[PDB]
Amino acid sequence: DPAVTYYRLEEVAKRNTSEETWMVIHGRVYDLTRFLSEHPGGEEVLREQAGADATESFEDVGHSPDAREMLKQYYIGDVHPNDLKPK
Ligand code: HEM
Ligand SMILES: [Mg+2]
Ligand SMILES: [Mg+2]
Repeated sequence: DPAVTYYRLEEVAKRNTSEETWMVIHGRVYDLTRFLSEHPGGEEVLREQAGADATESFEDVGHSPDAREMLKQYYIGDVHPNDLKPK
Protein backbone atom coordinates (compact mmCIF):
# COMPACT_ATOMS: atom_id res chain seq x y z
CA ASP A 1 0.00 0.00 0.00
CA PRO A 2 2.41 2.74 1.42
CA ALA A 3 5.19 2.83 -1.19
CA VAL A 4 2.24 3.43 -3.50
CA THR A 5 0.29 6.61 -4.10
CA TYR A 6 -3.06 5.92 -5.75
CA TYR A 7 -4.89 7.85 -8.39
CA ARG A 8 -8.59 7.70 -9.25
CA LEU A 9 -9.17 7.58 -13.01
CA GLU A 10 -11.33 10.64 -12.61
CA GLU A 11 -8.23 12.53 -11.56
CA VAL A 12 -6.08 11.02 -14.29
CA ALA A 13 -8.68 12.10 -16.88
CA LYS A 14 -8.04 15.73 -16.02
CA ARG A 15 -4.37 15.55 -17.10
CA ASN A 16 -5.19 15.63 -20.78
CA THR A 17 -3.51 18.77 -22.08
CA SER A 18 0.05 19.76 -23.04
CA GLU A 19 0.51 21.51 -19.64
CA GLU A 20 0.17 18.19 -17.76
CA THR A 21 -0.37 14.89 -19.53
CA TRP A 22 -0.80 11.61 -17.67
CA MET A 23 -1.67 8.18 -19.01
CA VAL A 24 -2.45 4.75 -17.54
CA ILE A 25 -0.55 1.65 -18.78
CA HIS A 26 -1.18 -1.80 -17.18
CA GLY A 27 -2.71 -0.32 -14.02
CA ARG A 28 0.04 2.29 -13.53
CA VAL A 29 -0.03 6.04 -13.97
CA TYR A 30 2.60 7.92 -15.91
CA ASP A 31 3.32 11.62 -16.07
CA LEU A 32 4.37 11.88 -19.74
CA THR A 33 4.32 15.70 -19.84
CA ARG A 34 8.05 15.91 -20.58
CA PHE A 35 8.00 12.78 -22.78
CA LEU A 36 5.62 14.07 -25.45
CA SER A 37 8.33 15.79 -27.54
CA GLU A 38 10.51 12.69 -27.60
CA HIS A 39 7.95 10.02 -28.52
CA PRO A 40 8.98 8.41 -31.83
CA GLY A 41 5.33 7.79 -32.72
CA GLY A 42 4.74 11.55 -32.42
CA GLU A 43 2.67 13.69 -30.12
CA GLU A 44 -0.78 13.37 -31.58
CA VAL A 45 -1.33 9.72 -30.78
CA LEU A 46 -0.44 10.53 -27.21
CA ARG A 47 -2.72 13.59 -27.05
CA GLU A 48 -5.60 11.38 -28.35
CA GLN A 49 -5.41 9.20 -25.27
CA ALA A 50 -4.03 11.50 -22.64
CA GLY A 51 -5.87 11.23 -19.35
CA ALA A 52 -6.88 7.64 -20.12
CA ASP A 53 -5.76 3.97 -19.89
CA ALA A 54 -3.93 3.49 -23.21
CA THR A 55 -2.71 -0.06 -22.47
CA GLU A 56 -4.45 -1.53 -25.52
CA SER A 57 -3.07 0.99 -28.00
CA PHE A 58 0.35 0.67 -26.40
CA GLU A 59 0.35 -3.08 -26.75
CA ASP A 60 -1.21 -3.18 -30.26
CA VAL A 61 1.49 -0.88 -31.66
CA GLY A 62 4.05 -3.39 -30.42
CA HIS A 63 6.48 -1.34 -28.36
CA SER A 64 10.04 -2.61 -28.02
CA PRO A 65 11.85 -3.69 -24.84
CA ASP A 66 13.62 -0.30 -24.70
CA ALA A 67 10.24 1.45 -25.06
CA ARG A 68 8.97 -0.45 -22.09
CA GLU A 69 12.13 0.42 -20.12
CA MET A 70 11.49 4.12 -20.92
CA LEU A 71 8.22 3.92 -19.02
CA LYS A 72 9.82 3.60 -15.65
CA GLN A 73 11.18 7.09 -15.34
CA TYR A 74 7.64 8.50 -15.72
CA TYR A 75 5.92 6.16 -13.24
CA ILE A 76 4.08 8.18 -10.60
CA GLY A 77 1.63 5.80 -9.02
CA ASP A 78 -1.05 3.14 -9.32
CA VAL A 79 -4.68 3.26 -10.37
CA HIS A 80 -6.93 3.38 -7.32
CA PRO A 81 -8.34 -0.12 -6.66
CA ASN A 82 -11.94 1.12 -6.96
CA ASP A 83 -11.28 1.92 -10.64
CA LEU A 84 -9.75 -1.45 -11.51
CA LYS A 85 -11.51 -4.14 -13.54
CA PRO A 86 -13.27 -6.78 -11.35
CA LYS A 87 -11.50 -9.72 -12.95
C1 HEM B 1 -1.19 6.57 -26.54
C2 HEM B 1 -0.20 5.47 -26.27
C3 HEM B 1 0.88 5.28 -27.28
C4 HEM B 1 0.74 5.10 -28.62
C5 HEM B 1 -0.54 5.07 -29.44
C6 HEM B 1 2.06 4.94 -29.21
C7 HEM B 1 2.26 4.75 -30.56
C8 HEM B 1 3.47 4.56 -31.15
C9 HEM B 1 3.68 4.35 -32.55
C10 HEM B 1 2.68 4.32 -33.56
C11 HEM B 1 5.04 4.18 -32.74
C12 HEM B 1 5.76 3.90 -34.09
C13 HEM B 1 5.66 2.44 -34.57
C14 HEM B 1 6.93 1.94 -35.20
O1 HEM B 1 7.95 1.81 -34.48
O2 HEM B 1 6.88 1.66 -36.42
C15 HEM B 1 5.64 4.28 -31.48
C16 HEM B 1 6.99 4.17 -31.24
C17 HEM B 1 7.59 4.30 -29.98
N1 HEM B 1 6.90 4.58 -28.80
FE1 HEM B 1 4.98 4.81 -28.56
N2 HEM B 1 3.04 5.00 -28.26
C18 HEM B 1 2.33 5.22 -27.07
C19 HEM B 1 2.91 5.37 -25.83
C20 HEM B 1 4.25 5.31 -25.60
C21 HEM B 1 4.88 5.45 -24.28
C22 HEM B 1 4.16 5.70 -22.94
C23 HEM B 1 6.21 5.29 -24.44
C24 HEM B 1 7.29 5.29 -23.37
C25 HEM B 1 7.70 6.28 -22.58
C26 HEM B 1 6.42 5.08 -25.88
C27 HEM B 1 7.64 4.87 -26.48
C28 HEM B 1 7.88 4.63 -27.83
C29 HEM B 1 9.21 4.40 -28.40
C30 HEM B 1 10.56 4.38 -27.69
C31 HEM B 1 9.03 4.17 -29.74
C32 HEM B 1 10.10 3.83 -30.77
C33 HEM B 1 9.94 2.33 -31.21
C34 HEM B 1 10.07 1.32 -30.07
O3 HEM B 1 11.07 1.45 -29.33
O4 HEM B 1 9.18 0.44 -29.93
N3 HEM B 1 5.21 5.08 -26.60
N4 HEM B 1 4.69 4.54 -30.48
MG1 LIG C 1 -0.48 18.51 -9.36
MG1 LIG D 1 16.60 -3.36 -20.79
